[PDB]
Amino acid sequence: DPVPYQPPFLCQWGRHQPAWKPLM
Amino acid sequence: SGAKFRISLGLPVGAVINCADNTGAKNLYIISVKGIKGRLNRLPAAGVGDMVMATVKKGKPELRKKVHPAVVIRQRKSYRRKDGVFLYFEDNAGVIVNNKGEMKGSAITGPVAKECADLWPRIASNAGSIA
Amino acid sequence: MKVELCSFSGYKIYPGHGRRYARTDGKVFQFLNAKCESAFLSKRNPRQINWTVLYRRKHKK
Amino acid sequence: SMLRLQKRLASSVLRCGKKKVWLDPNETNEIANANSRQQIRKLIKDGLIIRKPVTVHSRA
Amino acid sequence: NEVVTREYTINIHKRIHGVGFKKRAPRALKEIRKFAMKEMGTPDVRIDTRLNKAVWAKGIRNVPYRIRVRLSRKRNEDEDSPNKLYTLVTYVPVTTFKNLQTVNVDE
Amino acid sequence: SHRKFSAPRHGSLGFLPRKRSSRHRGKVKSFPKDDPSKPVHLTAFLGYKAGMTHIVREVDRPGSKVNKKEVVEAVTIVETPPMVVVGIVGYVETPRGLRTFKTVFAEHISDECKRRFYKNWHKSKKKAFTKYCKKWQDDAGKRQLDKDFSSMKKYCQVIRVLAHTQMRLLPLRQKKAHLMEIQVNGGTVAEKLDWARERLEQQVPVSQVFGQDEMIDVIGVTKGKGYKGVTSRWHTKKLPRKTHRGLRKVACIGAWHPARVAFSVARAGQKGYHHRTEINKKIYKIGQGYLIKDGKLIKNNASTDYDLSDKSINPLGGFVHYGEVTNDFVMLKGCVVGTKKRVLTLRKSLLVQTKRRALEKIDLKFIDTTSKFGHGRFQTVEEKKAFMGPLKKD
RNA sequence: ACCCAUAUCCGCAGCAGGUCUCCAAGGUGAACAGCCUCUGGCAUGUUGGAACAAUGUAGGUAAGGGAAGUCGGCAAGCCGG
RNA sequence: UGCUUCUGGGUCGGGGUUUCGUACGUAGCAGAGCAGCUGCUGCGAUCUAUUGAAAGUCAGCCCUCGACACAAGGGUUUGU
Ligand SMILES: [Mg+2]
Ligand SMILES: [Mg+2]
Ligand SMILES: [Mg+2]
Ligand SMILES: [Mg+2]
Ligand SMILES: [Mg+2]
Ligand SMILES: [Mg+2]
Ligand SMILES: [Mg+2]
Ligand SMILES: [Mg+2]
Ligand SMILES: [Mg+2]
Ligand SMILES: [Mg+2]
Ligand SMILES: [Mg+2]
Ligand SMILES: [Mg+2]
Ligand SMILES: [Mg+2]
Repeated sequence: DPVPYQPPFLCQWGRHQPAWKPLM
Repeated sequence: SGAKFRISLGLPVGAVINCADNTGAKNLYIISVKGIKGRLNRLPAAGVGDMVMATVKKGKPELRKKVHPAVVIRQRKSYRRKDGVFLYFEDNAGVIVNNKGEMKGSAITGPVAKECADLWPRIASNAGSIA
Repeated sequence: MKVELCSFSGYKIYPGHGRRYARTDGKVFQFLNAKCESAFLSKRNPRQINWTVLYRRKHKK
Repeated sequence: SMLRLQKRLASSVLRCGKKKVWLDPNETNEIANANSRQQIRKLIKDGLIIRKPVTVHSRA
Repeated sequence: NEVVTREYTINIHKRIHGVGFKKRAPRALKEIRKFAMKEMGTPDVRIDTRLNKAVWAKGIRNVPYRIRVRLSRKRNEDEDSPNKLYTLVTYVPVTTFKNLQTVNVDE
Repeated sequence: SHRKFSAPRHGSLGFLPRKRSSRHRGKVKSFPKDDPSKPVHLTAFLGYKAGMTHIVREVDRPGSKVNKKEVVEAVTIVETPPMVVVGIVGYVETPRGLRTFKTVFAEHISDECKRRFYKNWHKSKKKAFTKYCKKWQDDAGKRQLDKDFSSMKKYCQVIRVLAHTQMRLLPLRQKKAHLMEIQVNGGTVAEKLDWARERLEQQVPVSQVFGQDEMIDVIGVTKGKGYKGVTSRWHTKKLPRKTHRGLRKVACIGAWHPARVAFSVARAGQKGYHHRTEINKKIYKIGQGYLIKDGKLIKNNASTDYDLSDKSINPLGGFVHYGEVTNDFVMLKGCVVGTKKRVLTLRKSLLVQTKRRALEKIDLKFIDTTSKFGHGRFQTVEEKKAFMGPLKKD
């Protein structure tokens, strides 16, 4: 049937997350 | 001669004990207990017959806003006597007593426990009822 | 050894047991257990509660 | 074997729910081959299936 | 010797002590089945709907403490099994459990 | 960086193998040292912890406030049946280690001692010691045993005796008796082995070993508590409420650059069921057991010189989770390690004990025999009946 | 014809999400608030069996002190008709 | 840890202890009172006696030698 598509990009580790942020 | 045995302690830094004499003070905020070494995150606590540092929170303005030395007489926490009785009181009570041992007030309301009366002789002399 | 009676109940308190309670006015009471302690602190009449000794002395059982 | 068809049809004939439809546990094969409202009315007249009474709700 | 009908009083409390509220009465049924398998060595134990109602009379949480059970070992009817005999478990209505022995009744 | 506010460490490095002990009976690691001036005597014993009660006694210590007062203290009842001697063992002294030389069992060995050599007594054919007991009624076997004892006169240095408990008089469920080596410290090796051969196949009571007001050591296994967390075991400080990944845990294990966790880091594991050896326990009384003469039995074990009652140390309704004590018993100050029905090793004191608190003579006044199963308020059955009166059931 | 929604729609699906409306008992109660029951419906929501270890999540209770903890009365608790 | 010396575990019951606090029924010229009949009969919360009564009590409490059946079994393995 439907071929499950490529897993949608979940914009995580970027800049809006304050979980992981290096040295600024 | 006869030293003081250990008793249960239930008045840490923060307790307001009522002042059981005729000076004029109503409350006594315990600020620190005299004679405790200390350890990380342990509140110094005072039981029956303990020399403590207090401050008159409310009462006469001559007594407020200054540090007094005090002796804790009565506590509500049940403490074990040596003969095997758990004698506990109604309220938490102390008196203002200087660094040498002499009292500031004349009379003492309420009963004074014998664990405090054997240690402090001048408090036991002014006390009418004992324990 | 002084076997003192209970204030609320009237039972024979032995020196190994009991919890003694002294008020601000005096009149030092002895209590056998926390049942009698809670009954006295909630101020119940010993002559009305059935299992006490004062109820038996009142109603002649 | 399979009596949900007969229970639904008996509820539709008796004009109530299928909770109150009491089917006969002894005569299972006699009910299982009815498969029609005309046979289920014959089962009503025979008394094999019985309308359950209403569970009481007291006002006293 | 084989066909034996006899009475017992089960104390459900000493077997049901420990379990939680939603798992008291089915566990009570399970220990009654284990009791029947314990006295009578038959794996085929068929307990009665009257005793089902007698256990589930109050609720799933409050289970009665003592109960009265007629335990009967019976020879097997048709639809034969490797289990040679079975055990029928029946409720007996008794008002008070004061001085109730395990009476071995006769047929 | 360093720690800001320095703190003492939670736990001890001396006890860090906190694993479940392999042995269940308390093994003596070190017996007291012998000296030829002292006569021969047993230096250890194996009791069973029965229960706990009060005590009332006079305190005789000069200078204290508690002088001549009636204190109460926690005491342990340890039921101590007399043990049966069923063998001896000699020990030669090697530079590698104190090595056992030759073990000589007894002729008549009771079935309670026969239980120990089998794991499953029901399937076993009870055929132990059958070819060994034939050496005591033949001419050559007695000569071989005399050669064995004559070699043990010469070459053995330490002679321990084998004694097993008497489980039949005990109210426990098990029947498998515990065996134990007890080192005899006394005179020379020949006199020691002769006294052990004289005490072979004999009862050993408790008064021959211990006495009144003697400081003893208690060896025993801790009450088991299972797999517990680090807050429950090492008693560390709890993390506050706002922690996401748990609060009854250890927050930081160690530093970065040590790439391993050290052995001293408090972790979660086994709490309870640990072999321990507590020192300096004081015996208040070695009580006599039940004995029958002139028809009626004599049971006034809790009777002191000041009580003058007929009551026993068995409380009302028996001890909690142990049963009734019928054998002779001992009564120790404080609390001892182990739960109810736990085997418990008594030992004489290693340290030369000369202290003012240790050399106090105890005179008992009152022994509380109330029902420990609940809040008891009566001492004995006749006092309870005299207080209650005639009941409905009576 | 049927589904009209914790299985018939849309969310990759028998997805704790979303979707426009009608019918509207008895007691307790101011109430269409919360709880139980009557008509109707259901098997506890992609499973169970055996023990109740540590960490947890959701609930609770603590003698004496009553914010001394913490960046901060955060959370919980007190008052409640 | 236990699993046939007419001996042992277990089930039930009985005592021992202990928790709560006086059970259903019956009686009462006890009961604030109310109603009907010429003192009696009904409603009535609560109180007293029967009644330190009733209920629970090892699942991880203590003795039973009082009734009961069970318990000398089944399978896998190992040698100088
Ligand atoms: Mg700090
Ligand atoms: Mg430092
Ligand atoms: Mg967070
Ligand atoms: Mg207890
Ligand atoms: Mg349609
Ligand atoms: Mg679903
Ligand atoms: Mg569920
Ligand atoms: Mg399900
Ligand atoms: Mg609190
Ligand atoms: Mg409080
Ligand atoms: Mg602060
Ligand atoms: Mg701070
Ligand atoms: Mg808030």
